[PDB]
Amino acid sequence: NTHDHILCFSSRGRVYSMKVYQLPEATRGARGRPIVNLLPLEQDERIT
DNA sequence: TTTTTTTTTTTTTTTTTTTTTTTTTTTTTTTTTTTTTTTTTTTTTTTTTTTTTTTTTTTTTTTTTTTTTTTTTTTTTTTTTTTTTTTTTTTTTTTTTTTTTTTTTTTTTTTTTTTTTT
Repeated sequence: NTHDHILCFSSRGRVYSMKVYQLPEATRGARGRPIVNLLPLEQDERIT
């Protein structure tokens, strides 16, 4: 996608969490694995 | 000249309250430990021409079991109502600006006296 698209994320509990691609973290081709739970509001047992 | 009534602050020490020294629990803070990023080079992996024998798709025909199909009655869907959460106007409070009004503290230096400890 491009840098200015919007995201409709759907979790395992089937919840609509809105976001924009400005927000996820970007880095080089290396050991990159930022945290999932920090940006959206999610429960303990749910995955996008 | 003697004698009689009343008034209060002290002998007060005890009850009530206040002040002042204390130490359990949730919120900070320094340490070690584990996630990130950049270089060397290094055998190692991986990109790109040529040849080759392969093995799956397209001439043609067959059927059968998934695609047709109509209809009963469920049950998810939608409606209204009310509660819970989110979010934004509203209000309140506090801070800074520059001329005014007010104050308050810590130490040297010597020499003499109180004021506790041994």
